[PDB]
Amino acid sequence: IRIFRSELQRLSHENNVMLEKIKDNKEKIKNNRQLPYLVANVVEV
Amino acid sequence: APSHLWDIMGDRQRLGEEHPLQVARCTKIIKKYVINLKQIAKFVVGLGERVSPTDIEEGMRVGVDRSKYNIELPLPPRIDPSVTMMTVEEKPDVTYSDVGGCKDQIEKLREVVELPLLSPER
Repeated sequence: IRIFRSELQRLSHENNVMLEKIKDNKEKIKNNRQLPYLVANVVEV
Repeated sequence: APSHLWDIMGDRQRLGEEHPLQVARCTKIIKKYVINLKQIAKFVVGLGERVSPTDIEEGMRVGVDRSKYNIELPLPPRIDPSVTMMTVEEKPDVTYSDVGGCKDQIEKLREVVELPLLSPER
């Protein structure tokens, strides 16, 4: 009982560590997304 | 004659890159500004450093930078008109008293044209 609740709660903290990694990737996407982008025409998807 | 009265400022407003903006017209305003270049190219930019959010309007020429597109200074709309720019004159020749005689043609025109312009409160 006590051991079971000490795993997923600790794994959620490690999921927050991976959450700090995706936020770092989102900040790079925020760098990869900048206002002055041109506009083209998509002929085929 | 004023040769040296200008180039003194040539080390700031000239050597640096500010003025060389690509003239283009803005289409849609999202408050993202969709602006179409004179080369037929579309893009999206934001505001500038000194640009006010109320200055940019729909259907108005907005100069953007050539390298990294951004709004810097607004431009007066309708740059295409050319011949009509020469239709404006100043200080004509014929005066008000050059018309021979005083008849009904003079009194009727001054009341419907000259009167509301000179005395709008009458």
